Amino acid sequence: SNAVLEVDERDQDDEEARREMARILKELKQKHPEKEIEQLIELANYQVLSQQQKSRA
Repeated sequence: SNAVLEVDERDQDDEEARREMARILKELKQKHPEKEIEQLIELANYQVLSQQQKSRA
């Protein structure tokens, strides 16, 4: 028998996380030329923090 099992654990990668942050920053900088560097770092960190969310380390 093989038996099917499911895990409730998630893994994080440096290549997938770096490509995701580079896609949101390149799309807001090329589309929104009237936005400053302060508004780009505040909306980028607030979007990845609200989607993943951290309570305990």
